[PDB]
Amino acid sequence: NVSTVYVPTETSDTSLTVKDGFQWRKYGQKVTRDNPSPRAYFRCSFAPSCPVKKKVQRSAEDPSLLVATYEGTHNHLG
DNA sequence: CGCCTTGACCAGCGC
DNA sequence: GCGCTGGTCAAGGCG
Ligand SMILES: [Zn+2]
Repeated sequence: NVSTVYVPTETSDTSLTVKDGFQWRKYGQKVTRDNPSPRAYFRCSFAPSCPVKKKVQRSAEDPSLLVATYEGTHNHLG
């Protein structure tokens, strides 16, 4: 259902942008008590017809990876 | 227009 | 009840 994706990214790209075939609207960004890097919160470009939610944050275990986390599935292709 | 920012809002969950 | 934590709002700008 809610999948997870680890993406190698240079540590200078601090945008937390993960290209994944969809476009997204950013609705927040917060630091969490276990990772001193920010977590970005997105929703699908097809919201609210689409329920997919998105989180991107740099892995605390491997700083060379971003972690992208999704919730739900789309109803489109674009 | 629409997206990003950022601090404020929230609620729920463990005591 | 209550402090904490992540998740979300919604206002102020800006390409
Ligand atoms: Zn979608």
